[PDB]
Amino acid sequence: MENFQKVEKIGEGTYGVVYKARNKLTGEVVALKKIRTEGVPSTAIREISLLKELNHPNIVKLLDVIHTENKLYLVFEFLHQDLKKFMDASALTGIPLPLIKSYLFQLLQGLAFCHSHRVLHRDLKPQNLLINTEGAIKLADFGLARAFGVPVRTYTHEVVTLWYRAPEILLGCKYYSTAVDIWSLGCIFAEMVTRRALFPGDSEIDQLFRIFRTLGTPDEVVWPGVTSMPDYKPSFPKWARQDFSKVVPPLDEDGRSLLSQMLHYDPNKRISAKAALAHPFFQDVTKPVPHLRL
Ligand SMILES: NC(=O)c1cc([N+](=O)[O-])ccc1NCc1cnccn1
Repeated sequence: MENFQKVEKIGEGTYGVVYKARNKLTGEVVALKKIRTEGVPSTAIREISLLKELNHPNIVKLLDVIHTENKLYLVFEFLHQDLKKFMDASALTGIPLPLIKSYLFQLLQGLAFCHSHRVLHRDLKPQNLLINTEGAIKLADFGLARAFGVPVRTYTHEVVTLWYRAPEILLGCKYYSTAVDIWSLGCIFAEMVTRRALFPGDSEIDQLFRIFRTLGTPDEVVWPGVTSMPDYKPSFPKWARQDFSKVVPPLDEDGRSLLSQMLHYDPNKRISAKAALAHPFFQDVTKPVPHLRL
């Protein structure tokens, strides 16, 4: 607002416009998000305010929540680049495996923390993962979807991606669990490895069928209860599961094994962030410094 001098528009998120701004008094540089209408659910403000206590090194810190004139501003710690941008910039040679592994490991520590505190992200995607020059990666917008809701776009005609959405969400399950975040992270993990989105659906049904075409159409054997879900249709085509080795080549067996557990259809069989941290894939994990051009 007036306490903050806008440095520039960082973009227009799935909620509202985001600016890079400097606190005229503290000199701190932050990310200011103008939340989209006419009242601001008091329930929403309490939820959001709880998130200010959710502090972890791999979680973008929510510094302040400012409610004024039906407008809600969220002040976040600022990071210079997101993983989507970094992946595009690394498309020619790919992100080195030690760095992919470091990033996956840090993201899982972040999820483990939020999940132990009963906070869900629900909308993880590369653009929501921020990185810095120190080799750190952080989860942005944790808990906002719950304090608010699931968008059809953003706030003003903007196609929200479904590429990282768990199948239980696509099948209409009303109660999501921490498992939805593990699914999204597995999709991101695969994308870092192959340099191409795993399931780039362009509609809810195309998203679902792209998943089915790769992991096989789910049935009662692999996913007890699936045929009774809200949007499940007996008319869904029946595709056979594809060999995992064809999915994320040339990822090694440790990596393929972890990814397979992160992409289990049954949310109850899907690996937790905590258990994933103990997976043999992280046996030689390290913290490399990325080459970022800011
Ligand atoms: N907290 C942030 O720093 C940040 C916030 C949003 N957002 O709320 O939509 C988007 C990108 C961000 N950083 C990455 C970034 C910042 N400036 C230029 C390029 N990338």
